[PDB]
Amino acid sequence: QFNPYGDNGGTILGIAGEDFAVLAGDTRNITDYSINSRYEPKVFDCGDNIVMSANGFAADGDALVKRFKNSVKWYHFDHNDKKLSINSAARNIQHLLYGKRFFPYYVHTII
Amino acid sequence: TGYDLSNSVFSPDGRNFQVEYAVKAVENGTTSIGIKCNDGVVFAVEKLITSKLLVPQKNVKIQVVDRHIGCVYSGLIPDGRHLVNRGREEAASFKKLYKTPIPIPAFADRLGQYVQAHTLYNSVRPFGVSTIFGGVDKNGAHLYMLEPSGSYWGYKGAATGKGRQSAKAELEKLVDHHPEGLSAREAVKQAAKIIYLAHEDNKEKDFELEISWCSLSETNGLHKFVKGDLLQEAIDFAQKEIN
Amino acid sequence: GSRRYDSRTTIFSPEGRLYQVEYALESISHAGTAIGIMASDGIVLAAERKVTSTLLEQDTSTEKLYKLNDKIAVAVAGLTADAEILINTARIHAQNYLKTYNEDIPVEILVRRLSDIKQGYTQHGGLRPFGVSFIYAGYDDRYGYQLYTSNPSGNYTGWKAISVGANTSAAQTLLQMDYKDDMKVDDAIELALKTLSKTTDSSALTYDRLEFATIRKGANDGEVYQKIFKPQEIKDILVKTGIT
Amino acid sequence: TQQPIVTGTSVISMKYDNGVIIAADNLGSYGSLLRFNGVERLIPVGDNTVVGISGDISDMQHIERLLKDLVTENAYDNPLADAEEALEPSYIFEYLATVMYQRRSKMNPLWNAIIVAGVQSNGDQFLRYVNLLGVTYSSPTLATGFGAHMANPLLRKVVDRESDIPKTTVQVAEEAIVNAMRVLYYRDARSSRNFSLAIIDKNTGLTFKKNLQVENMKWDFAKDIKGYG
Amino acid sequence: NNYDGDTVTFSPTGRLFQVEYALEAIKQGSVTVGLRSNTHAVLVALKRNADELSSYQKKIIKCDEHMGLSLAGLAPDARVLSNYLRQQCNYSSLVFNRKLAVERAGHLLCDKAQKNTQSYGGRPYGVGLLIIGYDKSGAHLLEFQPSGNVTELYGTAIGARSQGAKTYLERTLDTFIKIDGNPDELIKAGVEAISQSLRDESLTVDNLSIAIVGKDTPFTIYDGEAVAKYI
Amino acid sequence: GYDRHITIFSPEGRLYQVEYAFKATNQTNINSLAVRGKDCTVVISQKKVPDKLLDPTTVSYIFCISRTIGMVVNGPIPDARNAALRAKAEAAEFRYKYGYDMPCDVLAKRMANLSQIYTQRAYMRPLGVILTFVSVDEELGPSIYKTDPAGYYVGYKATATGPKQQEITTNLENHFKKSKIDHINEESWEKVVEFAITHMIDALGTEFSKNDLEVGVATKDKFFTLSAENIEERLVAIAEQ
Amino acid sequence: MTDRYSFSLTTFSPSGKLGQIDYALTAVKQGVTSLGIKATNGVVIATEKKSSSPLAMSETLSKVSLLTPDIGAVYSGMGPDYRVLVDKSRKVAHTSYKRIYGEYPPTKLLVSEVAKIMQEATQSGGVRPFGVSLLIAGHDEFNGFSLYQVDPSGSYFPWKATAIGKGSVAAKTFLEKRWNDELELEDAIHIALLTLKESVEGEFNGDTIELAIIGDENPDLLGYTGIPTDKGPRFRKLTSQEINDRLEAL
Amino acid sequence: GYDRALSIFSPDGHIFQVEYALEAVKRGTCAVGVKGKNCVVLGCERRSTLKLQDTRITPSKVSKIDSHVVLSFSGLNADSRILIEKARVEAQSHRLTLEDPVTVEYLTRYVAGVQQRYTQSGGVRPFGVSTLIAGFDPRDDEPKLYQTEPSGIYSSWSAQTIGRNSKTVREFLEKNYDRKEPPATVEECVKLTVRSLLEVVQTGAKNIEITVVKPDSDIVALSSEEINQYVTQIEQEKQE
Amino acid sequence: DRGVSTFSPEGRLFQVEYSLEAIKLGSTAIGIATKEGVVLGVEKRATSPLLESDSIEKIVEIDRHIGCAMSGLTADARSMIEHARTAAVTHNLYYDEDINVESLTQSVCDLALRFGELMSRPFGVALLIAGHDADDGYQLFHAEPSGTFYRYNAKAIGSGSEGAQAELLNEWHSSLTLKEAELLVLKILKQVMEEKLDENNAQLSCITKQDGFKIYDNEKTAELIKELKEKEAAE
Ligand SMILES: [Cl-]
Ligand SMILES: [Mg+2]
Repeated sequence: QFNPYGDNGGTILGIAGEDFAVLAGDTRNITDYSINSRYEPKVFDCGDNIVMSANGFAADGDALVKRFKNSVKWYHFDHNDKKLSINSAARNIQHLLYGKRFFPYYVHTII
Repeated sequence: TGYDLSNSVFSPDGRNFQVEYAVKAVENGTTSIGIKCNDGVVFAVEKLITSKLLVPQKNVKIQVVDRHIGCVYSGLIPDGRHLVNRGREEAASFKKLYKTPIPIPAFADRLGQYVQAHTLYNSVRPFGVSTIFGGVDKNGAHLYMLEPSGSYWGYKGAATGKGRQSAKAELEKLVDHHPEGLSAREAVKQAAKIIYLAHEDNKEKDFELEISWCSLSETNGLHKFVKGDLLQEAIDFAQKEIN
Repeated sequence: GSRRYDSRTTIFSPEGRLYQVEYALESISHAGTAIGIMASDGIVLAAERKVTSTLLEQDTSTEKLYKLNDKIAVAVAGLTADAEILINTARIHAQNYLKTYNEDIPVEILVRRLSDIKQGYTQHGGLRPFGVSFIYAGYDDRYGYQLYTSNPSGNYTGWKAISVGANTSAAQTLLQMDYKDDMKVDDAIELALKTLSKTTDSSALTYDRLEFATIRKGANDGEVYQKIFKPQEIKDILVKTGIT
Repeated sequence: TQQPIVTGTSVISMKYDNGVIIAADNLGSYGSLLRFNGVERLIPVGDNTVVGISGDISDMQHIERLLKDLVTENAYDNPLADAEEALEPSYIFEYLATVMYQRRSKMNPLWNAIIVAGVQSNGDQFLRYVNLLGVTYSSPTLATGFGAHMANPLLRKVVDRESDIPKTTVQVAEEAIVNAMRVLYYRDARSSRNFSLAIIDKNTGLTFKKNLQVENMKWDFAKDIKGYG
Repeated sequence: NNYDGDTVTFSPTGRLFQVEYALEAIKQGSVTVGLRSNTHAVLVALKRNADELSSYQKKIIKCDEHMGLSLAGLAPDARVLSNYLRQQCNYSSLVFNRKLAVERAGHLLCDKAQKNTQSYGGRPYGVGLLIIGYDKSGAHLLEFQPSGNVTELYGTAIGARSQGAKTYLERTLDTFIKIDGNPDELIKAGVEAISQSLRDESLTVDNLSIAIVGKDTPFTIYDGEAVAKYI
Repeated sequence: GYDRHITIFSPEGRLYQVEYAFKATNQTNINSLAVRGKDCTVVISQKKVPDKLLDPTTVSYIFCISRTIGMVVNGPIPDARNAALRAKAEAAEFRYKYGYDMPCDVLAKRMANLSQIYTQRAYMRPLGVILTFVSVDEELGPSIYKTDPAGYYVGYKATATGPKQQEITTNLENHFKKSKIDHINEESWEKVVEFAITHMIDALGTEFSKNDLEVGVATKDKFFTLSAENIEERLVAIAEQ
Repeated sequence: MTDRYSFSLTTFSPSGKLGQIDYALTAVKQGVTSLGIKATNGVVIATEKKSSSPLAMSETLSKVSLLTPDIGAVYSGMGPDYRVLVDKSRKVAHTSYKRIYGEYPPTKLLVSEVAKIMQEATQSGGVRPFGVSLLIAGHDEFNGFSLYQVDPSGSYFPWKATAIGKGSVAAKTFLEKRWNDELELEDAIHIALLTLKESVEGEFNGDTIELAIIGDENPDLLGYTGIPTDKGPRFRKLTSQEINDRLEAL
Repeated sequence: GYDRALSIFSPDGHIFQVEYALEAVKRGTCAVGVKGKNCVVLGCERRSTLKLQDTRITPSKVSKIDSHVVLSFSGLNADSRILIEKARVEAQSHRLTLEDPVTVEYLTRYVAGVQQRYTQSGGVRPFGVSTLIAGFDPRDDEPKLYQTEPSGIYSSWSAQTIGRNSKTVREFLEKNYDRKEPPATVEECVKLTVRSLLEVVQTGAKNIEITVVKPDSDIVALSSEEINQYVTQIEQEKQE
Repeated sequence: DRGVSTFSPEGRLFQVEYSLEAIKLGSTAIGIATKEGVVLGVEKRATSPLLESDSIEKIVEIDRHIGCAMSGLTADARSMIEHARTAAVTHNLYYDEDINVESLTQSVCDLALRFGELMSRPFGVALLIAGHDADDGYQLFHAEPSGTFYRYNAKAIGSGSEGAQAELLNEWHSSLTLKEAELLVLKILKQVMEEKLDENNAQLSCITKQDGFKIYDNEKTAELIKELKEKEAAE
């Protein structure tokens, strides 16, 4: 049988300071006991002072980050170049993820 | 009367007046030609320079279908593009199923059935273009011309647009004076001449010449545009002949 | 495009009338007269076949009176082909209702359904309406004996006695004159035939130009019978009532 | 969902100072039967890209036709089709990557692992991977199937990180690839001796080498081995 | 006359009157100018207000980081066509990791407009567009007409009184094409060009709209006190 | 007067668009003829190439529908090709579905039924063509069946179509009145083609060169068209007796 | 494209006339005469084979058609319209009856189905009525022999004898004088031939007349033996010879 | 499907099909609504051109939508049935999802919405019907009376009439209805409703129908004799 | 006849131009924008004295921060309001925030030109959309059936619109208070109305950052009418 999911490993960490925020993540990408890459960026600048990572299955991760970046673009077109606030981004991402409630994006997401 | 108000209505003559009106739009357009040579075909078109502000060589009119067919048309330019887009879909499906690139006669009928289909209903308008097209297949060179009615035939030479009578006469001379045939490089020169001669009907504004060709020896049976030195050589030959 | 040739069958006139409905009603006014008369102990349906011939096979013929189920029948005025489309629909609605509730359909529910269909052809779809008027004669255990009519507009109304088709003005006056509430079936039979006999455009009313039917509780005990009269039986009732 | 039938094994590749190398053997296996001995599994696109494909061969031949059609389509209404608006490796990869992920997401994958090797407009080396799941990654060395387990270790001894790329010449890189192909011939039961190798260099362009063979093999020590103990 | 009831009907002289009437809506629209050098491409648009209480109708739309247009005619039709351009620009980026060529954008617009001129029931678009963009072959300026005809130009103008600006650009052709690496001077030439189409009214701070795209310049729009520098 | 624009009844019970489609039939100004032999069916048609720029090999109104069936068309070429392509598709589908080659008369009926639909449905116009189908059917032998824009079709002993059809028809009628048989009593197809060309020359009153004619021939298990040189040999034989 | 004629082309005029139906009836009036006569032990339907050209083979054109083994049909009006109705009538005899009840429909019900098809062409979007009148003759076990006429409107009537098309008015008068309820099938054929001679101008023989009967079961025409309850078709088309034999006793 | 735009604007800004639907309403039999202090009364005209009618089974003019709301109309009878059916379905759907019967305002808004939709949908003509919708909201004793019309506009009325000669009966109500003191009892409201119809009706016999709606789903239709007593008392006071 | 989406020789859509004539026949509505809030006011225009005027709902809430006034065929506005409300709520669900007044107006205007042979004809109603957001403050928009919307400092639509607009031309300045605007709407409504203005045939409303969109009580408006009469008698 065909299994559409996979595990590319990795680990990510988000910490919110008083007037700053960090989003860290290792650069190793793997499958089973092999290393695919020693440097595969996992945390991304998405514009509007928002950083994002979707850790787990790297194909679903990449797909989600790509769609959110696109969601930021169209938010600018539809609402007169308004800055997308972090809380608004968060709610938008919920709808992206829940949109595939019955064929989930197999990722733990942090922004 | 009223038989000309709707497409697909036979008049009492047995004529579809809307198709004949589409022909008037074709006759209003710029001159375009086609010349069948020994191992290929040559296409050429008159591009009117409306203004100094038009960027030279940029507004390309001749279109490629697949890699081996050239299409040029006179009349409503958007209609021609719509027909070529359909041609590219037809040629893609043919290659998908049958592996080999679409033969030119096969391709001609695909366009011909599509244009004819726009004379069967009142909910659509006929094509406002005569299309001259062709290329090289397994059986050799082919040149076709396709009218708004869906009528098409194979040609030795073809011409359409405002300077078509002028051009046709020049083409008829070439057919008579070369029964053995014309070379690909010769046809490019002659194509340039014929467009320059056909420019007397559009003499008010100056123009830009555009030429393309498929030839088994000169282009490996692929459609290519005539550029640079070879284009300038054909312009010089054409300018010498008018003076 | 196609808009040029569209009659627009579903529009109001400046006066607020539906053109096609009105013109369909005009069509129906040239159809053979059909009469319905309701009595205490039954309903009568009489109807005049249009200018027949001597070579028409009458005993196997049916252009006016149709059976919808065991309890309900209709008299038709207008285009026979149009009526048969609606009749086959009504026959199915009656059997649908029977399958669902395990009870025979109430007469008004059947009539409303058919009338709602006719209405639809006047409001949407861009098609011509059905050139048919029906007289519905039926029985159920709620209201007992019932007479209705419906016309191409999709409007329906209930009646004690009614006519449709040709000479309805003249026919309705004669019925309004001789009808009484305590009337019986045998009397109503006689009234229906006398009314047709005076309103007919033919020189004389004979058995071969008529279709005739009764819905009686004259069925052994607590049940209802539908009798579609045979040619010989129409001939007998014409002699009995003294018309021939 | 399907199962692969006719399959191709390892595709291996690495970056060097001026470009990229990619290689893959010429076998189409039918289970344990070594059925088809003349299959080309490197497919060039223009003069700046080579797409190496492993896994199901029927799905490869479909991808082959998609790339062929991509070249045709790019040429339409494109006066700069052989210049500024030619197909880039990065365009070709992203197209395939899109397709592969769409196909996995309909539960009907193209049963392949693919490596797109090439050189960009500005001279940059392009090397990226994609598979039947739509997973993508890039690395100084890349390999599919057995190559991942055996070739990568050897290729990473030459180019271990990004800073080793400028230090690696084409001669050193090709040698390393050719040795890796020999190692896979010793140890992969679904491989063959014959293979294809492609070099995409920013100066010298695309060099495509067909009908290569694994040579300089060590078997003599076999004679001394007798029994199991 | 009898042949202008719909877009599916040719006249006896081979004309499409509905398309010609849609072309007329552009002429009623407010003037806009387009021009370019080898490094940059500029749009300058005269915005029109309803009265002294109303705002000035926006004329410039961004389609991507490297592309956008100015409009003249029905503004809702320009919203439809620009939204389509945004999507095609976006599709190119997502699928092919490739910025959409300005020439190919023109071709897509042409084909979209054409379908509305050959089918019953629809109507032609009632707007003309000037698309600017910087891609892999440098700066570009396009002119879109709702007939379907799209034309690549050094400079142009569309709308009411556009002939005055278009003659100026025809004279200035050799000067403004050379303005490379100087965005301010290229805009000045565009502002001076649009001035040749003004009568009675002059260029005020909320009247003028300018947009620019170039070599190291994303498509940006300048309105309000950002254009007081050029008045 | 919109009853003359679409296929609806006029007050006289006529369909004017069908009648006008019949007039479009003669727009090419070409005459065709068909006759039956013992073992074959022959169809001949005039060929006119007015323009010198035309490739004369691509100018044809005869079509090879299936291996067994040939079709000649009287009418404009776009509608001729429309009909041809459809007839080919129908002949192929028939064979796939029912396991044997589509008979000439059955295809004719099918194309006639399609034509009928255009006379009853408003959105579709009639095709301005007359389709003459020919074969040597495996059950019925040599066959000629002809379809028109009204949706009418019928079998023929021989037939003619075009501007001057009446002259050709009467010429043929008179021949079959003499011979008192339903075909040309001749063994070889070559001589049946000679008969056809001869009786067209007599009826029209014009002489033909090799490029003025176009010939199709049906035999058992194949239909084929004659080249210019095959026709030339035919014209030589006519002139030598 | 799309069929954008979704509206009726037949509508009511101010006078209450459905113009398109009236005009279809006019087209039927112009058509060649056909007739039907019902006997005690059979039905006969007949018409002239008006050949368009003497080069045409009029045997290939069938004006009298088999619908089911016990039902036949003839027309007056537009031939092509008749042909497609015969195709639809045969198919509907199977789809809406034989495939359900395992037997062929009775005459009246098949007629009803054909009538429904013609009615829908009178009301549906983007179509004209059929330009034909049909005469349908048939037998079935529980109704016996019957004869029906069907008009463009979809209306149908049963007849003892009738005619339609060109010389119908004169022919119906001729039939009224001759018809009785004690006719044998041979007597009805004799009358049909006499009646049809009046409306025919030119040649009058078995090659210019098409005539078919609904009569006895024909086990010889069945094609197989061994099932006692299958006794063969009641429909039979008379040969050219069989017609000429009865023209000598005329 | 049939997509033809039947309702469209004219040069003067009028939608004629909507306006011609109002002319169908003008032709329809008169209907009247009058709300009292603790009731609403719906009066309806029955044209006496039709005798030999069966009044047991003939469609009545006033229709229950739910146990607490009623609907009368003027205009096309066949058209009204379609609005009534949709309204009855929506009334039960509201009960099923909100667990509460419709307010009279809500039911009106729905019906008015349906009428509107038919004035800008392709292939359909507007309803030749204006309605009077009356009743009491659940657990509420304030009377409710609303009016709709083909265009889809609706509004609340102290008293209103629609149909033929509705200009005359509106004239009567405008002078005889006081807002500061509405008909305090059922008797007074019925009387004022019968009086307003007697301006137009002809004979007070079987030509007047009256339906009284009171709070808490208390709806009753008056009989011939009950109405006849009102007709008697009105004219005897008038002879003075 | 002729197409619904047809262009006139001048280059305008016939059906759009004709819908604008229907809007001229509609009752007057006026909007005035200030730095303290936006005021919306309408003429009710009851056709008869028996019609309960408080059931005339020509001012409507879209969201807490956006209100709307209408003029023309007011039945056509219901589906537009529904869409606007849905768009406002839907945007809040997707983005956890209020929607910009311009974006809401633009969402409504996208419906306008969705007609042909979608709905059968354009809308026969114009809308004054008034609101507040954090980015662009207090705003007033005029939404037409052409699909065009203009922002206004003040605007009148309906039958008395050109007369009222001339009056708004003279009276509006950038330092108007909310109270001043309320009186100004009442003044201009009274000028253009056929009947005499009172609290039962006219309605006021406003939108402020603090309290949001509020339709004014008849008692509250009655006091502002009495305040107006006295200040006009004051000179
Ligand atoms: Cl068929
Ligand atoms: Mg037709």
